[PDB]
Amino acid sequence: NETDVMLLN
Amino acid sequence: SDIVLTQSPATLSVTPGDRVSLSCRASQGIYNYVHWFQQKSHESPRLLIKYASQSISGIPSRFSGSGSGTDFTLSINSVESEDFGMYFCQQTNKWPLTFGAGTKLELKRADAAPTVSIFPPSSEQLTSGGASVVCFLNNFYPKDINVKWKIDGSERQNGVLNSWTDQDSKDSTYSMSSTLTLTKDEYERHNSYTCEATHKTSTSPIVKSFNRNE
Amino acid sequence: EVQLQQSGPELVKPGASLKISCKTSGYTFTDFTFHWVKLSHGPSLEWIGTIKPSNGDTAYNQKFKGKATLSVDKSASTAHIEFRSLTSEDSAVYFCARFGGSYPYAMDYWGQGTSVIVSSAKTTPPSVYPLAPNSMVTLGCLVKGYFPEPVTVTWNSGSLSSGVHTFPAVLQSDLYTLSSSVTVPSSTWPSETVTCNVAHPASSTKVDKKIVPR
Repeated sequence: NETDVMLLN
Repeated sequence: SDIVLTQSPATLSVTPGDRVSLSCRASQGIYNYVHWFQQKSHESPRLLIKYASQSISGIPSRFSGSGSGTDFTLSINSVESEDFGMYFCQQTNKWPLTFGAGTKLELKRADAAPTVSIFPPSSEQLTSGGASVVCFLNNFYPKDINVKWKIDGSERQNGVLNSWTDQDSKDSTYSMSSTLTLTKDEYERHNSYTCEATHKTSTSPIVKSFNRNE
Repeated sequence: EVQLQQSGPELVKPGASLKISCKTSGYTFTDFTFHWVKLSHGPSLEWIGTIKPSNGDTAYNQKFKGKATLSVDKSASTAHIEFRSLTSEDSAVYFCARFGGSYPYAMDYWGQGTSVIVSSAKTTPPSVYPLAPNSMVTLGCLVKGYFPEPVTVTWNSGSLSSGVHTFPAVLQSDLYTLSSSVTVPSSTWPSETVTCNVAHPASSTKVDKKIVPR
């Protein structure tokens, strides 16, 4: 889940 | 390591109305973080399904997705004429974001050997000091094909320009053009110009040739 | 309606730097991350990187580190990608996409694509050569030595539309070659004339080539 910070939040 | 998405088979041949399933396999577990796109010619990719199974507003109900972990599937419940083109999967679970190599959804038809035609250089080009020899390998199916040029019985790879058409909208075949360009001086040092087409339709290549001095 | 509008096709020289734009309308630009994608022969899709317009955070595909730099101009709701030291390997169609829509987001809206051709070529009109040699006969036209794309081809001013294959142009040694074939019953040629009409708008060229027996 390393991409959530950038893509979803 | 970058996540590798494998889409296999690379080509699916169907007829409108068929039910089809397209596979996208991940090199490591990516939970539900797979999205599917349709892509035609050089047009923009079009999002069909997100997060393996989630529907997109405006996308026809015939498209659905399923799978998780490393095994994903895009399904078309009755293929329509507008659906032929490329399908790419994409993962967004890890950096860098990656795509699969795509599956081509093509129209199925009967196998057909290429119609091969060879052409010597025109006198107009010869006057300008150039010599192009053209071979058309037309209306064949399936798409994979190989062309080899032989000059005086020797394979020549220098000066060869190949181009391939997309699947023909009328008869579902593929075509290829191969041009071998020499100077007029080099063209006159040889006699036999041959293009050999290898295709799944025969164990023997189709051999088209001409002799310059004839 | 959400729209991502990209800048026009680019014809640039080797070693140059180029900036291409992705201008949005119909929504708040800073809501979602922008992504850049390279469409190359295959077709093949590659992800270059993403920028978060709200704060300038980025993530890049290491393959494009140095080559491509992402930025945003919040004052004009425009995303940019800048390429440095351009080579023929960078000739491709580049797409921008936002990563938005309903939660959880995905690449839902895309630009129309920007074609980038890296070449030392200047505008050059095509040379149009005839391709002259069964129950059917194939004839053609060989369109060589031109720049840039596009060249369009018709047969008998569009009257001969069946049995035509016009091949995608291919750039080789900084000039393009295109070819087109037409198949007619052998009984109709040379009695019924066959002429290709070749248009090259960039050089204000529109020429006809009648195909006559050798």
